[PDB]
Amino acid sequence: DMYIERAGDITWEKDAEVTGNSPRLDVALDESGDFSLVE
Amino acid sequence: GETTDGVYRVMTRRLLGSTQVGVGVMQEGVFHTMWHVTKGAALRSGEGRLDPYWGDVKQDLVSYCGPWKLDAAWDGLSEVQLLAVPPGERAKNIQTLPGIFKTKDGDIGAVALDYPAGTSGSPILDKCGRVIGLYGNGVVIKNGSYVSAITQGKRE
Ligand SMILES: Cc1nc([C@H]2CCCNC2)[nH]c1C(=O)Nc1ccccn1
Repeated sequence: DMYIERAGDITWEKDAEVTGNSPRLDVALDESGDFSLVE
Repeated sequence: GETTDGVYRVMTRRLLGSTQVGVGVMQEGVFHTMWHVTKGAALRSGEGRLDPYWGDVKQDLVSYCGPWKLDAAWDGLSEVQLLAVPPGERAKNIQTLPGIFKTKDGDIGAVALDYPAGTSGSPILDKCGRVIGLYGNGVVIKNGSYVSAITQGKRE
């Protein structure tokens, strides 16, 4: 049986850890909600 | 029950100890999360009960107590913040510039951050702190890393 616990506020935080790239990927979305790489 | 606006952990006492299965957003009296996290099942908030109201497996979304309330969208140019809520760890903002998922039905923003499976449902925010979508439904690229879509629902 599932339950919820508050983890904090939704706020934009200045000076946060900036990381991660921005790829342009070719994908397909199936009926079950699964994304996949189209090549 | 606790209906305070904010980010929440979705926990289960079914497996060994308490295990975090996902994350969700409370806004305007509605709980927003990903379908694969709860599989439509009812939630407990202290002693209060949250019952599902809307859901869709293809979109991989589900709302509780009311219709989907989140309607902000990524502008296509600005950096965004993933408010990652990882299992057993504190909520942590991480700024990234999203990529693009090119599909036959249109383009979708995508955040290239790698976090445990229990982080599914963590909100992605714009400069004013508005939720532009949820992190948790994506794909694994060539180098084994994880790239999630910026999944946003429709507001009626
Ligand atoms: C358990 C699981 N199940 C799905 C599926 C949801 C519906 C169809 N499409 C994939 N993603 C996952 C997952 O592990 N997501 C995730 C989210 C953040 C970080 C790492 N993994």
